[PDB]
Amino acid sequence: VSIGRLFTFFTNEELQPDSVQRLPKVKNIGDVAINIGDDATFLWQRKPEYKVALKNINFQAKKGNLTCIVGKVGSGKTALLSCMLGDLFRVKGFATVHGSVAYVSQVPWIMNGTVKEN
Amino acid sequence: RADTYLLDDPLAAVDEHVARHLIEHVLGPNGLLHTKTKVLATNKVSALSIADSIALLDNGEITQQGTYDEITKDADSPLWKLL
Repeated sequence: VSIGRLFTFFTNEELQPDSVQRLPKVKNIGDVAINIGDDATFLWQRKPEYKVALKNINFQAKKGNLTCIVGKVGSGKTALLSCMLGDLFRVKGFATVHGSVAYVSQVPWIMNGTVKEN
Repeated sequence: RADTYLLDDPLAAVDEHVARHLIEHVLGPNGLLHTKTKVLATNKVSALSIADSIALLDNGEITQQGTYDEITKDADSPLWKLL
């Protein structure tokens, strides 16, 4: 029974590494787009009947500038944010993120330990 | 001290005074993270005013993009219609 469970787990569908190109970094002060994409599209499952997706996005924030995404719950704002980190399956388009990244989710993730440690 | 920060709207959870203090001192163009790319998904009026660019999301697609000046010129969504 346990081998069956473990095999199902090990075979569960992973995140596709090439959804976003995190490698690049730009040696300019504030003069480069951080995201790049023409008609980028992302999906939450590779299994059919996609309950959630992003379609034909060409979002473009710039180095050193604050940018915001506007939309009510379910409009795709969380999806776009998380796809910027590589957490969604790029079905069509292109995507990239430059330099080192960081992220804060809607729900604050906190780890048992010192506040200095968190 | 990273090269890009992506925030899923923690400001809407924090109090408004603290939200303003953060948007001024940490996340804003004059903040301690000035030189680093920042992106957010908040719909708060103060933050959207602080924005250097904005994008409007519609059921998985995008409907608008540009600076706060373009947002105000269009006035097509609450980002400019609410203020």
